[PDB]
Amino acid sequence: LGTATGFDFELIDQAGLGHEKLTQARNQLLAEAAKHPDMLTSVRPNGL
Amino acid sequence: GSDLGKKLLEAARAGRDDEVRILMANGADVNAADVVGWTPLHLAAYWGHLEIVEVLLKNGADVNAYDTLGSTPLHLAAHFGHLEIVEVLLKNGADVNAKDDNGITPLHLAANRGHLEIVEVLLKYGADVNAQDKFGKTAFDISINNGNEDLAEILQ
Amino acid sequence: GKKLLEAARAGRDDEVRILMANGADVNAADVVGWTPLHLAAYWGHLEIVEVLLKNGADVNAYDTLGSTPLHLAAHFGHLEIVEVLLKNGADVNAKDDNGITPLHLAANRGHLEIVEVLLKYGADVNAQDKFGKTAFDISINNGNEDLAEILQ
Amino acid sequence: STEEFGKILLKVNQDGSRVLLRDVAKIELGGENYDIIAEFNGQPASGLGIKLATGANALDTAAAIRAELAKMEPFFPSGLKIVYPYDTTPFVKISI
Amino acid sequence: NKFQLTPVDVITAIKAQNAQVAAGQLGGTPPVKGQQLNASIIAQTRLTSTEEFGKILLKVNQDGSRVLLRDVAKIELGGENYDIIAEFNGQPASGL
Amino acid sequence: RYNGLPSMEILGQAAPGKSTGEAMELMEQLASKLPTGVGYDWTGMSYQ
Amino acid sequence: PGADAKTVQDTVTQVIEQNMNGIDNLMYMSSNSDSTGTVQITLTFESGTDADIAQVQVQNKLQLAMPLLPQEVQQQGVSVEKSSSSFLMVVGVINTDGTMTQEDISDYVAANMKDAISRTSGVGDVQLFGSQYAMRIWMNPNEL
Amino acid sequence: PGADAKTVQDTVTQVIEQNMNGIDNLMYMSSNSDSTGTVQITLTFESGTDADIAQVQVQNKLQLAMPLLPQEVQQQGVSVEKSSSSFLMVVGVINT
Amino acid sequence: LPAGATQERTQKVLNEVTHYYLTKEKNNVESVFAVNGFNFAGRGQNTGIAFVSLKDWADRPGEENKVEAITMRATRAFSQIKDAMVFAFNLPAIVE
Amino acid sequence: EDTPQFKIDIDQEKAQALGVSINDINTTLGAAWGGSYVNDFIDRGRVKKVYVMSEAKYRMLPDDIGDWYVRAADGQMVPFSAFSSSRWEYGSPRLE
Repeated sequence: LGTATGFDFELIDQAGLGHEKLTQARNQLLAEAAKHPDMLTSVRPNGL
Repeated sequence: GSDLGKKLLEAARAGRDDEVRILMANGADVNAADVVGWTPLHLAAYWGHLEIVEVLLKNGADVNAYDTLGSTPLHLAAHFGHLEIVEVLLKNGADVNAKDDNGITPLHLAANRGHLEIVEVLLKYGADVNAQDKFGKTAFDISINNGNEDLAEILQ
Repeated sequence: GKKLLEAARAGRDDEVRILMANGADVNAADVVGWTPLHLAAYWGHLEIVEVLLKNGADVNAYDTLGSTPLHLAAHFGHLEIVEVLLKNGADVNAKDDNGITPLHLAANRGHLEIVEVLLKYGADVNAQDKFGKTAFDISINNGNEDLAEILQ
Repeated sequence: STEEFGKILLKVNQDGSRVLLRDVAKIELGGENYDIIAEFNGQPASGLGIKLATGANALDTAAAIRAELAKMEPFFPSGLKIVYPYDTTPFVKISI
Repeated sequence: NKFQLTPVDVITAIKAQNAQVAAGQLGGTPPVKGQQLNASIIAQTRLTSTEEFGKILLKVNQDGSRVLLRDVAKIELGGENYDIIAEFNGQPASGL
Repeated sequence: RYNGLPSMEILGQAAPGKSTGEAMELMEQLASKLPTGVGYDWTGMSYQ
Repeated sequence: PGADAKTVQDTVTQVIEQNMNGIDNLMYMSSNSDSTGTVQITLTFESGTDADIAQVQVQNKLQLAMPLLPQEVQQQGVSVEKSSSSFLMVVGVINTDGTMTQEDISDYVAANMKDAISRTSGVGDVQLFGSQYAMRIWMNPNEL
Repeated sequence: PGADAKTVQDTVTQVIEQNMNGIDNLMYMSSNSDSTGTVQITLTFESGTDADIAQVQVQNKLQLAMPLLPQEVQQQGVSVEKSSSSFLMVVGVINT
Repeated sequence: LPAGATQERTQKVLNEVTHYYLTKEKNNVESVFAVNGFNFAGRGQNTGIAFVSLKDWADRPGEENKVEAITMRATRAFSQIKDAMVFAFNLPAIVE
Repeated sequence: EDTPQFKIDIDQEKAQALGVSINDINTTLGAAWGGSYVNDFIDRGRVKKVYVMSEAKYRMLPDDIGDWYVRAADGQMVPFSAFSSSRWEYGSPRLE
């Protein structure tokens, strides 16, 4: 079960965008999450 | 090749405009290369980060710097279709007829991926249209094989 | 009006009579050029063949590939039909687009009684198909010993 | 892409000219097969016919499909729209 | 050996002449609009008789003579294995 | 990949004193403003 | 692909059918081999049979027949399915502009909606009313 | 053996994922395809699903999808197991 | 459709079938999702099927507007279609 | 019911003289008029099939069969007409 207070999130390519675009949407979601350290903390990519 | 050099490498390829500025203030290396010979200029060019490229070029970065496989940032820009980055590099001294180890010029790569605007610009800065790769192909050749009618017109 | 093609095929004898009496073309042809005679020959309805022949069916009607209803009965061993068609006019030396006689067809399928009947009506035994094979060539290669000797 | 298929080199000639796949065939994106073609109320359609797994619950299953489908709607291209032409389920619900 | 052939050549022949071919059709989808004819195309089928296998052409020599399978082998229906024989009260039998 | 489509897994926790359904709701909210064609799902403990 | 009823029967259907034995509660078996190129063997079980296990057994025998089937038939992937015969529902998909052709929509439905409906628990079978795209190389014999 | 993440995903992972249908009580399915040549695909079932049944269903589908995979991969095989991150113990064996 | 008919032939009928529901039974029929290329029984090119959903039980008052009457009336009319077999029928309580 | 079928007989002797491979005949006949699934490709990040086949206009008519050439071992192109022959016959489309 990992962490309570902890979450597990999947970003999904629902229209054939590809790797580069998905890395980008990820970047955006991460950066825009880093700008709320009062709700979101330690929000990170699981992969390489 | 240093604490800040590598740090800068990271920052350029991800395009953290601000972190670059700071490192630039701090004197981080502009010739820091990774294992394949890519400098933060290459990284910024491949990934299309205009502000950084402009910034790095002001700080004495090498514009004709070249990977272990002979490829300059202009290549990466032309190939990957960043018009604005191509113009800057060129205006800032870039070699327009640079040939990677395979004899492939930046004209060649733009031709193959059909970025015509980039082609004109490279043509405008005097790219040898007759120059040929190790296999002996011109950018016109690349065009006819790919069947780009519009592009082959330009390359005549 | 080609309920006749169907009824031929289907083997319904009155249905062929009644639509024959109501005018419908004896030589109605389906997409591949089979006439109700082609059909009746292939399905082996002797009774239909007679009726169609009474009402002036083209006994040498050809299909898109050029086989006649004679060609079919020979290949399929409907003896009575082979006779009836031969009598009523049928070119016994007929060739489809591959140079194939009804003799070739009856020969290859080892229908020996039919080989003779064709032979009686004057079938060319030296007729070569498009590959240069004769009915004898067929029997020798099919290894049919009876038929082979019958062809001399 | 089609462009990339057309470019495949069948043979280089005696003179040096190139023979490409595009030079002997029409490269194009099109069906695996061409046997099934639907219309919805006269209009060009597609869709999927759904058979209920052995023993599985009709109503419950239908629900799961509408739930999955709803996750798909936001990502549809312009104009794309699901319609509900045949459904055995609502009779069950309505009648109970 | 007389015909300069091996079991290998026998096998190849049998594979090529005892074939069952998917050949296609005339007027298959996608059709040229206005086609009238739809018919399956039949090519080779599976052989059905001991004789048909006999005719299998192995080769043809320069002089034009033709070497058949029957010219190098006996050809009959017989079991996949000859390992199992049953008798019933010592009379020939099979069984389950 | 996640349920058939390309994906990128994202981890994180709720900040000090916040619930997970709050941190989740924000991620959900923050994700809506991502580029078109990008969707998201909750897996693992978060699914549950 | 491109095979006739007889070629499909005598090359697949029969070979499969002959490996069907020792399968519990089996009431009967029926199959169609047809001119599109398609087989459809339906083994029907005593009411009360666990469908999950009827699937496991049938498929077991089938794995024996599989490599006797022809490469092309294997390569289309054979299915084994435990569904009712009737349609539960048809989910229709149209484009309320005309920015997408019939071909276009089918390809959307196939590469974007089908797999997931296919994976939904409860869903025996999903029939695509149309075809997913394929890279079609259309040959010309003169040029060839 | 010797494949890059994309090669693995595009020749193996997709083909398998594409064939994971008709399986019962799925909740979600995740997969990673990497630079070492390996793919894992994890199908996770509802609570209370018989893991034996779930495992056989998954493998029966993989079996069927197998001829769709590259030679060198069917050759290596594709193992299907239950996920349990519970070891009783780990015996180390070293040379001193 | 008869032996060796084409998509075009079949579609023409489908059109007439679709037409009938859209014009004559417009007061009763909501949707007609029709497919060219299969029909319960067969699956060919001379084959077609049509799924038809009705407007709600309320806007269909009386015996004449319920399915048994509609489908008998549809089938009756459809008989006048040259060179085809066109059946409209209710699906029963237990499909089995 | 049964329907007209186009039966092509490949002359094994004639083929064997010209130097044309029976493999070559059957594949040529088959890919063109039937379709062949060569391999997969990626189309906007999803694995799909590549198909080879004849353009509709060269597989519509019985006369088109002779327009297909196969190359013999001596390099010469040989029309399908040099080594085949044809007739109409009746087969089933749906064997039960």
